[PDB]
Amino acid sequence: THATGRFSRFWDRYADTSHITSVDPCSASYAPSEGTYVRKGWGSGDASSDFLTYQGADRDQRARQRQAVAVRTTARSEVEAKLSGLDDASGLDDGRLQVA
Amino acid sequence: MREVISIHIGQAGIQVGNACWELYCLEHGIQPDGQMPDDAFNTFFSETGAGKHVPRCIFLDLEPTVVDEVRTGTYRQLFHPEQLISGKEDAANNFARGHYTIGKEIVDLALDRIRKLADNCTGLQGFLVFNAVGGGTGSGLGSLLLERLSVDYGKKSKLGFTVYPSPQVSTAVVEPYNSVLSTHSLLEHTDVAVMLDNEAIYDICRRSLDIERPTYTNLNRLIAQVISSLTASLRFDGALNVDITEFQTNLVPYPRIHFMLSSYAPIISAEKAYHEQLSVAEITNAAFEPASMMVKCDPRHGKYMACCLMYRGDVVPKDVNASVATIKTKRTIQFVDWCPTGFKCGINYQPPTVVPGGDLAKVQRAVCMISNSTAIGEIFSRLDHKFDLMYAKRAFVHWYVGEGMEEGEFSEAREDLAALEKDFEEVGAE
Amino acid sequence: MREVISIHIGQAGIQVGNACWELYCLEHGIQPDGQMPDDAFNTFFSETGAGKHVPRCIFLDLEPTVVDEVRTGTYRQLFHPEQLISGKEDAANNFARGHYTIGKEIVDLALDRIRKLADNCTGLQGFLVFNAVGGGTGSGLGSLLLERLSVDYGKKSKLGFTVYPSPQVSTAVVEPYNSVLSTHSLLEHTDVAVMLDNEAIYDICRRSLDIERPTYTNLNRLIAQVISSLTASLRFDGALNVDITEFQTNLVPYPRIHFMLSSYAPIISAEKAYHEQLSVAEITNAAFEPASMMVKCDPRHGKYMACCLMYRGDVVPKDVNASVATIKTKRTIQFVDWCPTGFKCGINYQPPTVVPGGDLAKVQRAVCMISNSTAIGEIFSRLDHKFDLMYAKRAFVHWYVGEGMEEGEFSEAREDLAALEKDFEEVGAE
Amino acid sequence: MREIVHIQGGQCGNQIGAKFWEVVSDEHGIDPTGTYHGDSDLQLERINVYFNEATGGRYVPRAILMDLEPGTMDSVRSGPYGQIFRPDNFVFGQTGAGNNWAKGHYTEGAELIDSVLDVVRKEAESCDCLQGFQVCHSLGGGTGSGMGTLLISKIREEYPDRMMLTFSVVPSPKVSDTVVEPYNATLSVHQLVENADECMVLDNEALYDICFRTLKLTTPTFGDLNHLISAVMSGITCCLRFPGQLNADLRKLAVNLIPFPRLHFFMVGFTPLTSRGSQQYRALTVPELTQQMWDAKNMMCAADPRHGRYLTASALFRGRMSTKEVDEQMLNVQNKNSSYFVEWIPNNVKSSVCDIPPKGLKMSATFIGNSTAIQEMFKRVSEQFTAMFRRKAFLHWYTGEGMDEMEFTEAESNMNDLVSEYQQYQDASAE
Ligand SMILES: Nc1nc2c(ncn2[C@@H]2O[C@H](COP(=O)(O)OP(=O)(O)OP(=O)(O)O)[C@@H](O)[C@H]2O)c(=O)[nH]1
Ligand SMILES: Nc1nc2c(ncn2[C@@H]2O[C@H](COP(=O)(O)OP(=O)(O)OP(=O)(O)O)[C@@H](O)[C@H]2O)c(=O)[nH]1
Ligand SMILES: Nc1nc2c(ncn2[C@@H]2O[C@H](COP(=O)(O)OP(=O)(O)O)[C@@H](O)[C@H]2O)c(=O)[nH]1
Repeated sequence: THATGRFSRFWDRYADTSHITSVDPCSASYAPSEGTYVRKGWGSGDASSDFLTYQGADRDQRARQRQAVAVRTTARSEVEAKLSGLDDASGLDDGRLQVA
Repeated sequence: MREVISIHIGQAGIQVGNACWELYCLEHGIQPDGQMPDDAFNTFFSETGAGKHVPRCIFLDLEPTVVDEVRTGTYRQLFHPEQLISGKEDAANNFARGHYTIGKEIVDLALDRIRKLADNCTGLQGFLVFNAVGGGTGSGLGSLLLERLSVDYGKKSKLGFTVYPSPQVSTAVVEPYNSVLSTHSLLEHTDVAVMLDNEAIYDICRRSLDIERPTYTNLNRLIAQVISSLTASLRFDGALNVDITEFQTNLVPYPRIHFMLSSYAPIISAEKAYHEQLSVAEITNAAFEPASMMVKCDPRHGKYMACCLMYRGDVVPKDVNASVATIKTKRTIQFVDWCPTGFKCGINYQPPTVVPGGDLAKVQRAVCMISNSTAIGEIFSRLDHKFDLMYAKRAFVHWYVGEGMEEGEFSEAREDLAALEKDFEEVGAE
Repeated sequence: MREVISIHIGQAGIQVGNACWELYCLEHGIQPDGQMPDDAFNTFFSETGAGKHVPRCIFLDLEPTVVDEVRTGTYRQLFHPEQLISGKEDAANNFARGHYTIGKEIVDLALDRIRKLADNCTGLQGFLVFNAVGGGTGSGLGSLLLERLSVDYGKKSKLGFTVYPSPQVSTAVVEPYNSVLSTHSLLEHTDVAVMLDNEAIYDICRRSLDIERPTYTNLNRLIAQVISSLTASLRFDGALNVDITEFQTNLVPYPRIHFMLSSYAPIISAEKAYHEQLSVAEITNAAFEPASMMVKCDPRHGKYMACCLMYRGDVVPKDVNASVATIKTKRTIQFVDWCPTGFKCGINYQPPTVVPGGDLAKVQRAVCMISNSTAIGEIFSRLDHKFDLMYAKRAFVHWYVGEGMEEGEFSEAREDLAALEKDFEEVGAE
Repeated sequence: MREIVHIQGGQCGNQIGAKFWEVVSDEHGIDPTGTYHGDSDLQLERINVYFNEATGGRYVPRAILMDLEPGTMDSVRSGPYGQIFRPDNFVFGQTGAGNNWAKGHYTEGAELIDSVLDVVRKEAESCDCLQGFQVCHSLGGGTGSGMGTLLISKIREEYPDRMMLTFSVVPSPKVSDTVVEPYNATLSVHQLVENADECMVLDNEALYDICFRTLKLTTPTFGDLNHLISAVMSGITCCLRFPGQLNADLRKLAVNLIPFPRLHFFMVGFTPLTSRGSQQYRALTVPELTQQMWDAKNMMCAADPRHGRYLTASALFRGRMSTKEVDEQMLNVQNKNSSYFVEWIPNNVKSSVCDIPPKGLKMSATFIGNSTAIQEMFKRVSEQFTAMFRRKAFLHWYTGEGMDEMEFTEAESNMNDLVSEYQQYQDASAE
């Protein structure tokens, strides 16, 4: 209503034009409002860590990589344990001996 | 009785002061509100009749943002509101702006509050001035404040923990200009100047703390640990107490030569902690490692003139003597011919406190190595050509002239830095 | 840390890239949408903060249809939209059209996106260039892109999985022309060239998979399996790991001689699967069978110069050593006199994943044998007379000249291919 | 508490300013009715840089609008955020300038300039401390260029020490809208050289190219170009309004950017500009922001930096970042492209970090490049101006508004001198 008669016949002039900072929530660029407004937080260690997400993100990435490597190594080491358990003690020719 | 007044000038000074005062509050048990649930705090805090402790500090800046961040943060009830001093216009990386036009009224009020603070101290060991060589607020206003302090207080020991521009990486363009100006200023005013380089501390954090993305908060935390180790002998008793007055006597060979490399040890994260012994000899060797220098200046190039070692925690004089004997016998470390001893050891029985949320681990032993060595001439040599390279074309000279400076001031600062180079070369030479 | 940038040029490049990326998505569990329900994908995919994974691939073509097929198919939410680069006019099987007039702006944009891709990689093992020697886009634009890559990136290992015309069967007429031109181009740019022939892969599919009507989807699936076996060491750990940089060290004796035969084993449908043991020795023998070569080039005519084996699945060093010893003792397999070992064995613990919709069965063991041998000169000998036979009459030479080429270019390409023939003969001879 | 007085000139300037004020009100959580609805203390902490408190919770922008025709100001008032501005700051004439710099500077601009200065003085005296003025307008238009240059001269006379920042929409190289663009631009650049402390050059064709190639828009109206410009205008002064890890005001940027007083023209760009299709595909890291920032296509100036040499470059980053990461990226860019950076300045980058990114974006970065590449833009404007002035086409209107022909020669000589300075420092050798 506040618009004057001129430039009110066509409101296509005042489009959204929100393509700047139009990053979709599914995109990696998106940052919520609570994430934007943060302080350095000298007094609180939790606040300092919240300011330094990227250091925490790097620590978590390293921890996840090391845990994945550990899981892979444990499974593999079980595999070589099963493979190297095979020897003369195992009854590989027991059936042949029984048949003879 | 052992009061030390802290001054923090500029964004860098105030941001390292935040870490310093967080560390001091955690060390003395003082809560952020101001009060704690003997008399070891008197060095940094003055208690009121209500039991609340207010720090003997002064946060000076010509920009309101940094100081208002402190006024809004957790330590809003700790510091004195008038002790936080805020300007109106920033110095805009201009030494002339921060030294001649804007800095005048601000430094007048700063001296007023500094006098009020010093009137509340029975003794006064000295001033701890934390500024940024390379910014108008830090360089210009800091230089003016140091000059006024020298004029009025006189022989009070001023320890300037300055941050000098890094060799290659930097954040400013007029940084060589105002750095040269401030160095000319403080060559004759500060008693002991400690050099700090953001590049060196970044490398320290990247290698030792395994922080692939180091930041100013981590740098300030490391600097705060260094200063706390330096001042621990004032606050907590121990064998071989070393004082602010003894720093100069045992570290400064001549009045001109008082710039000092600083290095802390150990710098180890919690995950990498308790994997090594961290003995006295090992931490001393780590402190003497050139990579552990908090300044991008390889000491192998120069010769050590004096080395003050501040040990914290479970440290015994036999171990410090063995470590220093091994250091002397090491061929890589070289001392000047005219200084046979060149060592000043001081032990303290208080281990360094750990800031929650920080990366440093709880280590029972710590060393702060502050050394005067002629290697430091390298950084002045870098700034001396970075200055004259721009000065040849007189780039950014009109900016400095506009606020009441002259080309003669630039010439004088450059000549003074050349003379400082010559003095370092002379004292290094036999 | 082990990122490898994939380039797919022309219809053949993009069509084999479709199979390659389907295989990679199936191998890493990455859904076609882009994200998966560690860091093994980093060799082929770059992950965003949202968790979605985008391949480090570039689909380059002067024709819109092939790229729009990708844009419309299932993998429309996977690939980077701008990384899909589409031309407006096809090269019309003209090396000059794709190398001098149309290819300029397209290759400029390609280098722009390639710089963007490489800037996102900490490490860079190299580039995997998949083009079609025998078409204007693949030959001309591929050669131009390879030249630009050699100029700017420099020493990065470019592995060119090129598809040369088959000896007798072919789909084009000017295919010898642009094939000779592209061979002259890539003799001096690519680090390791892998030879591929549609006739040979058709024979493999018909004889081994019992497919009476093989098609491009089958061919691309086999090629994708070969490339995945080649790159498996980068993404999955195993005994005797092999590297892209180690291909050059262990495979090419001389810079000029870098063309390599490729052979995969086993190629069996599930009907014929679990009818044979499929042991390491048997699959190695199958890999060394000449029918298993993906190039119509009988290795009996020449001598093996080097042979790199990449094993996938339940393969043990004892079995691979037994198989390689048997192969060495075999008289039909002949190595050069100056290379006594000529063997580079590398095992991987990740069995080759089976593509649903493909004809290959799920086999617990696989072998990819990539061999430098002097026999490969035969294919160049065939193209060299197929070329000069047309060139005597200068058929279709006007087409190439119309877009800014010269008879000197054809003459130089023919002379360079003759020099390559002479080099192959020389290295074969004692 | 370091206030900035915003001024809008002409139709293009008024549209850009309206979009800019919409962006800033959105960033500070200000609804079109002026009340605060942001629910964040940092938003209201430094709102006084741009806004003043009304009787209630309403906040009035410290903006002053100029025009010679009332239509554009009617449009600004009728827009979505048209009611925030105080009606008294709308200064309009009655007959517009016919794309005539002479009409907008001497005949019609003279009467309105008294009211314009009255409003500017009224707004400045209310400020506690004044950082300076920012004026958004378009070179190549009558009222915009003329009255903007006249007002910049007047404000320079009144407040010499205060900062003057200009966002001038220089006429585009390839597609020109009006015929007399070379005349107006040549007359206005001469004024900006003498008066404006700091000036960003913006081009509609640079904006079109960036919105076709980076944003990949299909039908970009002028609103989109104005929105890119507004994003740059916000990002320049975000350090004044939000807490920063390494903050930098307008004067600090000007000091670190301007080597010599006459070389104060800059090319600017805003990152990250991502097409809707590739938004999920792009991952925001500081190196990604720097790579997009230093790209020539990202520059909103038509002149590409590859032809010239970067005298200086400031980069204002926004978001939770590593200062080491940022500084390393800047040093790596300098080392890799040392050929494009002036030798007699050891460090050509002024890096600033702000802790509050724009709403929605995890990180952002605005760029200000002072490079000798702008030489080619002024050279092209000269190539058109001299061609038209040799035959004195359309000169009769400018003569009939009462300004001498020698003024054209003086303006052309000054602009050529500026071009010569840029070339001199492009080919200057150390020692
Ligand atoms: N080590 C370290 N250095 C810092 C930190 N913050 C700022 N600096 C340095 O300080 C220098 C500038 O500091 P200041 O002069 O206080 O900046 P300012 O407050 O805006 O004042 P002016 O720059 O003079 O206008 C920069 O070059 C930085 O290198 C910090 O947190 N840690
Ligand atoms: N192995 C294999 N070869 C293919 C496939 N598709 C095409 N080719 C070969 O690629 C050659 C031509 O490829 P392109 O150059 O990309 O054809 P285009 O996309 O029309 O581009 P131009 O022909 O150069 O204009 C043909 O001679 C085929 O032999 C495929 O799916 N698998
Ligand atoms: N970026 C942008 N440019 C514009 C807009 N409106 C006009 N322009 C351009 O600005 C140039 C000058 O027009 P302008 O100065 O506003 O006309 P004036 O107000 O009568 O002086 C024209 O050539 C237009 O191409 C706009 O809303 N945004």
